[PDB]
Amino acid sequence: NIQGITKPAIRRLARRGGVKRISGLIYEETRGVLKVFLENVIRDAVTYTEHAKRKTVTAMDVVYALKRQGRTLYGFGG
Amino acid sequence: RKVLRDNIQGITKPAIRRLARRGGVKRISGLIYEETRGVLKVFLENVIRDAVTYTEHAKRKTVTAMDVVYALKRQGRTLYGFGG
Amino acid sequence: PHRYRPGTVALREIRRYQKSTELLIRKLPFQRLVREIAQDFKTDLRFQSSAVMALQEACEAYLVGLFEDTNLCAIHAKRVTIMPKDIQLARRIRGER
Amino acid sequence: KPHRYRPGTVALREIRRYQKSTELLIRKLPFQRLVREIAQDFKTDLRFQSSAVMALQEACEAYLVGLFEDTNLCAIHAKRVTIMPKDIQLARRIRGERA
Amino acid sequence: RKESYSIYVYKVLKQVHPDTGISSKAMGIMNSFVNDIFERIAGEASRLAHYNKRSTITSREIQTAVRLLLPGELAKHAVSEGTKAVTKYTSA
Amino acid sequence: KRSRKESYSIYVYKVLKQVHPDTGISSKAMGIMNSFVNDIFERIAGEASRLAHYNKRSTITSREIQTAVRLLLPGELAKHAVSEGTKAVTKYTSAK
Amino acid sequence: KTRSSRAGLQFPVGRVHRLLRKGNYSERVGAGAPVYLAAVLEYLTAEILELAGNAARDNKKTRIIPRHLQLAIRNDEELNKLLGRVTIAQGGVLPNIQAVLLPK
Amino acid sequence: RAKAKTRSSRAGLQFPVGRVHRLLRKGNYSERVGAGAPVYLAAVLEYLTAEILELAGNAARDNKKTRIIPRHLQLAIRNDEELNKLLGRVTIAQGGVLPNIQAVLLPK
DNA sequence: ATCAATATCCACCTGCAGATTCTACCAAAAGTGTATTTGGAAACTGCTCCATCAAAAGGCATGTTCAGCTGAATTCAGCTGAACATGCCTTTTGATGGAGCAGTTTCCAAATACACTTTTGGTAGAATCTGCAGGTGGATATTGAT
DNA sequence: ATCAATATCCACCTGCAGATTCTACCAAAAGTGTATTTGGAAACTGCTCCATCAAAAGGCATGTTCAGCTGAATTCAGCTGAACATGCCTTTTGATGGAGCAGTTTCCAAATACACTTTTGGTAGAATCTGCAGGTGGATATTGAT
Ligand SMILES: [Cl-]
Ligand SMILES: [Cl-]
Ligand SMILES: [Cl-]
Ligand SMILES: [Cl-]
Ligand SMILES: [Mn+2]
Ligand SMILES: [Mn+2]
Ligand SMILES: [Mn+2]
Ligand SMILES: [Mn+2]
Ligand SMILES: [Mn+2]
Ligand SMILES: [Mn+2]
Ligand SMILES: [Mn+2]
Ligand SMILES: [Mn+2]
Repeated sequence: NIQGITKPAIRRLARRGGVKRISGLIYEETRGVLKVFLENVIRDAVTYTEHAKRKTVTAMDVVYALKRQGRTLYGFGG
Repeated sequence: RKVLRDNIQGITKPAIRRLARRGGVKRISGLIYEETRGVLKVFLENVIRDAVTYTEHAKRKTVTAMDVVYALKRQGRTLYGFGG
Repeated sequence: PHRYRPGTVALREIRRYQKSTELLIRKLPFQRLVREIAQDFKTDLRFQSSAVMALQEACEAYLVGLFEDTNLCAIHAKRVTIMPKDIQLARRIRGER
Repeated sequence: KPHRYRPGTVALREIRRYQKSTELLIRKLPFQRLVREIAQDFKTDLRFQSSAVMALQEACEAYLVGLFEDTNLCAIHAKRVTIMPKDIQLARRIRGERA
Repeated sequence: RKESYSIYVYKVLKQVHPDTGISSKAMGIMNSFVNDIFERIAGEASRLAHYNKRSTITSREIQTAVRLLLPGELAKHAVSEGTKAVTKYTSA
Repeated sequence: KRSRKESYSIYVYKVLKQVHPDTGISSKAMGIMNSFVNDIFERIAGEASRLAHYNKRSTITSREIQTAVRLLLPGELAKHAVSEGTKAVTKYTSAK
Repeated sequence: KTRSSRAGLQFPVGRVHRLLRKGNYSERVGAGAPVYLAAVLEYLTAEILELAGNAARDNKKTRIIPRHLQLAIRNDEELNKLLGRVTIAQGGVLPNIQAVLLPK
Repeated sequence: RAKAKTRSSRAGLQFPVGRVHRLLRKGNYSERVGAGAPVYLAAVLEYLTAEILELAGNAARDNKKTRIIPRHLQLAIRNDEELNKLLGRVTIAQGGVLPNIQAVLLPK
């Protein structure tokens, strides 16, 4: 599934980041980082889900997860 | 009392070298000493500013270790060893 | 047969994407990965659509920000090309490692 | 001879020495003097518990040391062994202390 | 149920830009903003009162919290507004 | 006219003897240990407090503490902390 | 006759009070605290809406969208410092290309 | 009235269950605090100080000392992956740092 | 491949600044007998959430070409490390005065608690509108070529 | 810098749909009017601690020499990563239903908060104990010159 995050899409992110030239190994490196990021955030969110005894991860769960990870996000209930 | 001036120079070249040594640095360009002083001063001002703000809020004239500890916690530089 | 020199179109893409705000990762693939990772912590979960969107917004902002630091690290090394080495340095200094 | 250690040898001796110890590396009085000067520029007539000055020195030194490690990685990354203001600035920017 | 600062953000929007509107998403951003700053001021005032073994959060804790949290000019003006509203509130 | 200030020193010291009967601790080290306990206490309580608030709950139970501990502690540290906590509670309730 | 009108504010003093009490911040809450806190929140909100409105106008838009809120925050030294650990969904980033990467 | 049993002894703990329960009620964490909460928290706190004292005592042993000092606490924290992450933003006064020299810096 | 020159270790020693214990209250747990909640436990809804289905369309995966970037190899001016001579000023030890925390009481202005009375903000349809997404048509910016 | 030929941008308009804004109404807050509780300010003042001073000593900060070897420039070419024309399929996206499920109610037995009344567990010093900081000295490297 993570290979689903494609080279060109990673190129795009790098572009919005101001990157001009990209090494061929960046794509796999980026996927690894992206995965650790999602695991960390989702783990916390699901923990808020489970605590609330729900079967549905809510935007709020993610928002609270992001806040704990020092990644505060505006736009989804805080 | 007596005018306090230029005390930043009290942070000597050898003291900055020692600190870089503990930090694992082998070689140091001649301009590092002035950069370091500038960074130290910014760091110190921000912590002292918050510590003194906690001091003033308690209507005290004496900045306490706790004032500094709380200032550091705010700045995300938690310090163990002075919580008495 | 017209052809742009290497770097010319890249610079053009930077200007385009730094101008917009649309998510840059295709939605379905991303949603798929989110659910796969989540499945390892708790099975048979459902997701509010906005939950998936928050994660993608958070994820892409993080990556974009991370690429900026990586870029700064590459330039610091007299390069114009980013490498795993640059990503690694940035994450180390950030304290993510 | 006179005997002379090659440049870099003593520096490495110093790294091992200071990474072994935990004593504060900046002289006490001078540092207390700096704290009093900065504080005074913020609010006159302030007093400090001796303990408060030490908490600050412990924190400033832990901070500088950590910053130098980061600076050192930025230099090595530039294929250098000599830290420069450039590296400190890169480290501080990535640390988010001054993007 | 489900209250938000929307009504209020919008009113304030009209005072500064009577001519300007705001999208739903942008409104969502403003809500997040207000909730966040509210939590930060409140939390800090909470600590200030606890550090000083006080059981009540007065405008004095709110002010110091503001000084501790907002950068320079933002802090000055916020403080100015704060004491201004308390003054007016106590007069009549 | 005393001004007494509490601490965890007595408890830290007991746990020390349990793990290293032969070992002592300097006051500075005990100072560090005290800051540590107070710090993790605040982090756990803080997280428990938030958790309860997000769930319209007015009371913090062993369950909030548990989920707070899982959120705060990394891997193995969490698993073991959760076991000790759970154990202590069941013991405590079993009147045990 | 509400407390807000008395305080001369648009933001809800009564709600800020209920939120302070129900937020487990302290055992008691002064009467001025909600007024002060409410005024601070309204002011910062006006600051962002002002600058964000300007960003819209300079884009030939009359409706403020996330992009505008991001441009206002990031182009303002103070607002940026205050929200440096926050991400505005759908805001993108400021256009900026490292000099060294430009042509010729 | 029956003879008093401390909640700690009931919980089978060294850490103060009563103290922790009080600290919880007076810390403005929630309107009410459950009976198990202080027990569960005291246990986790006791377990964590047991884990760091174990590793610190060992560092003391390695440095041939019988008394744990700050440096021992540091060596134990920074050398343990999990404790290091948990206290990754913490500074131990008089702890120094781990001896560590980047390879590129050693005599070529 | 040696050796001087020094730096680095490790074990043996010994009183004392810094722990460990030993004592004594007393602040704060613990034991009890009531007075509230509280958070479930079932029972049922209106929903947001998966599932397919089912097309079409960009958007992605490929194979080519080669521009130009990264790295390796060489130089070399001079920055910065190692050593030394000098002697300044941080450290140490103690002694005081008294500024200003901290402990105690005394006690209103101010906050908490209801019991009601009004009022406003959250909802769910209804009546506009701001841009998005195209469509040109016109200078621009690029890159090959004199 | 021009000449020329692609492709890129870039204003100006323009037409509707997706949202916005505008309306029409009800419970859940918010505002009152009283009646008490109380937090923590004001008034001493006991007394830790902080600011200063004196003074002698040697650990270190300063400066200066000198030259090792590191950073900064150059040059060069092998080959990685950009630009692209191609061909195809995974992502979009739009209903259509069905349903797993957040959200609400209604009780209530279990769990908490309370208001007192005893009972120790802790904390603040004295009274004891003792690691180990500092000193010394050979054994052991560790370096850097022939
Ligand atoms: Cl690499
Ligand atoms: Cl530089
Ligand atoms: Cl108040
Ligand atoms: Cl419980
Ligand atoms: Mn053991
Ligand atoms: Mn209304
Ligand atoms: Mn357009
Ligand atoms: Mn009272
Ligand atoms: Mn070199
Ligand atoms: Mn070539
Ligand atoms: Mn006893
Ligand atoms: Mn020794």
